[PDB]
Amino acid sequence: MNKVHVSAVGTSLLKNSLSADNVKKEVEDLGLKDWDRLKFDDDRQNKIRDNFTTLKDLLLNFLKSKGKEASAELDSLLSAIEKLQHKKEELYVFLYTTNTWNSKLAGEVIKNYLEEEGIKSELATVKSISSEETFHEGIEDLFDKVIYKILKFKEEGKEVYINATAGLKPETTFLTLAGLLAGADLVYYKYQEFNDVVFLPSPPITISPRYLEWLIEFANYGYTLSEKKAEELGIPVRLLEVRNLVERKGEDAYRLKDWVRKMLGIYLGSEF
Amino acid sequence: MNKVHVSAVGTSLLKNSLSADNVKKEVEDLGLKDWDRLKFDDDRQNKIRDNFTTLKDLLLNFLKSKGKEASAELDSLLSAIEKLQHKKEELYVFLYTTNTWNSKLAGEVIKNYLEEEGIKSELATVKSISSEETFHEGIEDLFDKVIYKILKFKEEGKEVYINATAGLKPETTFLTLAGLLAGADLVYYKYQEFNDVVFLPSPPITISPRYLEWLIEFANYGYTLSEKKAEELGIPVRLLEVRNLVERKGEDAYRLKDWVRKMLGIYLGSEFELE
Repeated sequence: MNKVHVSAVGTSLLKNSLSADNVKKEVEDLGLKDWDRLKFDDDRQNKIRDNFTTLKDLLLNFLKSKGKEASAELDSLLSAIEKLQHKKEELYVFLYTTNTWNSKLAGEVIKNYLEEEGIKSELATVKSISSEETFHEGIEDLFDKVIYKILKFKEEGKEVYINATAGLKPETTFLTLAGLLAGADLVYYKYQEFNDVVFLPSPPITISPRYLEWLIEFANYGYTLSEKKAEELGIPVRLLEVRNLVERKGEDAYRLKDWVRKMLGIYLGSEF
Repeated sequence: MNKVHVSAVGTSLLKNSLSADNVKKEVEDLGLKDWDRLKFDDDRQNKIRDNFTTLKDLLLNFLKSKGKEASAELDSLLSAIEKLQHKKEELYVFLYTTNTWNSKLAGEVIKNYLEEEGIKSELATVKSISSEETFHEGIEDLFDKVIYKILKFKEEGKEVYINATAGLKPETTFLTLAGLLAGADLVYYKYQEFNDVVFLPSPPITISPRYLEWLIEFANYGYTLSEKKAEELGIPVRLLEVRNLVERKGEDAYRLKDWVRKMLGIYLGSEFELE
């Protein structure tokens, strides 16, 4: 399985499944009417947890009946595998989703469906982003659970394709940037609007060398610098601050931002 | 105006404006019920064109009544300006949108609103993407009208902030990547359900040195290379083909793909092919 497709999982399957009578009745009876938009800590998440196996079977049968188009993930994945001429034996699909019951439900069903079509896959889960405060931990978790994995598949010699169709814009833009810095080969997207897969312009990128050097410098001195030290090292902290790379935590001090630390520790080395 | 915000313009304003009964009536009477979803060549585009002044005033007053939240563009822009503490005197907002009447209508209204708030701004138009064929020309046009503009603002010593809130996912992902390659300073995003904008991790990026060198090499040899020649230059054409950077032309040759040449214009200058 030298060809990895990476895809977020959203809840489009949950929403589209409501067009089957048996699914609608079941969801209605369990009190799960807006199950595609539950918040992470809505109590109705527990109804999904409590009924997980039965809901999984129910969605799998719907999906078998109605075909790939019920899930934006399966639609784009199978179209792109078709366009790229990837054979089943050579494919591994890496899905990720928030660690919430409604998303895990859709992800597990997609994973099962791919497996019955003879495609190996896995489902990673990541922290919910539900606020500005949780945005940051969410990004760190995407590095840890997704970007790092991309990096490792590249070291194994695999080709990595990023399916940018599913997922909220800010998580997909992160996946695209950090995924390409991790060495992914190609980003693709399926428009519903004209039922075709396109390749987004996705050149191999790296961190600007001058900036990489300034960043590693911070890492050498703990993760903070005085302004005097920055100046002496010829580091324009003003510019790093504008680019959101450092923060002014100090009296005359600059600290490297957490996401930047996580990113260095993920990419160029795994030390301090 | 040393602080530039770049934003796409979509038709969320058109959709949300139908919440006001006076707007709904007016639009309904003109037969413009689905005006937020018109295709580029729908005949109803002309009704928008023909009633432009009227519709513009109507949306501008709706916005005046009901506030910024009716446009995802205005909501995210003004939230970000506020969190960033950018002063009116130092701001310039660069909007872009498809060259269609419904989108130009939203863009013009947004532009006017910003100008009444004392923020100078501009609206560029780009080609519609309506098919696989037009996807590629669409991308080239975004390079020409937007990415190259980012490059120019950077050369003038301005700061560039990319508002990733509005726009279709595929085009904003391109804008974010190529925008950063062009030197943009920060990308930001307003989640609908939050009141605050977030800053997307926007590390300074360049095209990999290794790949820049290989790609420029194609340009020295008339943009095509045989495998034999590529190998002698140490250029792994099968890997470039997987990365969609080259296409196989005939039995034994590889041509640098057109999109890559646009992107090389970031480093070589937009017109480099003419010298």
